[PDB]
Amino acid sequence: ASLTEIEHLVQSVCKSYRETCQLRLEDLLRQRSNIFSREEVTGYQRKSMWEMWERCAHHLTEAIQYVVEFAKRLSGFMELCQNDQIVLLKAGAMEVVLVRMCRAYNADNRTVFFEGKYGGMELFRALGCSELISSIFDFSHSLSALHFSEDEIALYTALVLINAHRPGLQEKRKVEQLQYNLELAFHHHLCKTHRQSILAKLPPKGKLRSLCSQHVERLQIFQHLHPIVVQAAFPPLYKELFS
Amino acid sequence: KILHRLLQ
Ligand SMILES: CCS(=O)(=O)c1ccc(CC(=O)Nc2ccc(-c3ccc(CC(C)C)c(C#N)c3)c(C(F)(F)F)c2)cc1
Repeated sequence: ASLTEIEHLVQSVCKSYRETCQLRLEDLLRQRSNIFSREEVTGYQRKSMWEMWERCAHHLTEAIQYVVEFAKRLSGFMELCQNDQIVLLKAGAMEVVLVRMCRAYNADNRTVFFEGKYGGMELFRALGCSELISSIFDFSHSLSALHFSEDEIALYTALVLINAHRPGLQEKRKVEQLQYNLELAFHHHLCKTHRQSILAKLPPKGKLRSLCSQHVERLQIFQHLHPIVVQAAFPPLYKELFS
Repeated sequence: KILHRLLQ
């Protein structure tokens, strides 16, 4: 591995991310004054639990679709066997979305971009998932304090996905090798840009694992309350990944 | 099977 090869991987990963980032950062930043009014917030809170769940599941599914495309364009991913591609996506797609979400989070007023405007965690009160919602908001707040560049998000999210420890992998060594190359690319880029200080401040794997576990648990609780709603009205991909 | 369709 040359330095030119590693730099090539950095730019390839960054490009793959740019092409699949869903919303341009500038578009998210331009909308920060566009905040849901007290009336619109009350509107969301009066919506039924199942309608709010369906809406959130739809938007997560949209976000996940861009992550799948990211993976498909990610150097080395499509060279892995289909079993391992699926394993990595099933375990990592949601984690990637949770990291990407810090882009749409405003730390100054603790709001997140949702359905055209910015709203606080009170917006989601109809879900009955207060602990999950506040955890997601806390995680996004912690990521916002790092002030990720887009390139850093690209490299970091590539590693969130390419994790050789995921149970069910048939070609573990192959995933190990790609992971290591992406670690070099990420760490080289941080060295070159004098940003190695963030390494110690990145959240442990357990934080992301906790969020995904809570999500799955709150889904199970809801699916017991409204089984036909999930069957009839939830996106197919969402159920495949989380049911 | 949705993941499968998306990957190809
Ligand atoms: C992510 C790529 S981006 O271009 O930066 C982008 C691109 C689009 C958007 C808008 C957007 O979809 N926001 C949104 C949607 C759903 C949710 C959300 C709502 C509730 C839940 C708990 C529920 C499932 C029981 C979860 C979970 N888990 C997630 C959120 C936020 F997490 F903030 F609450 C925001 C935001 C950024």
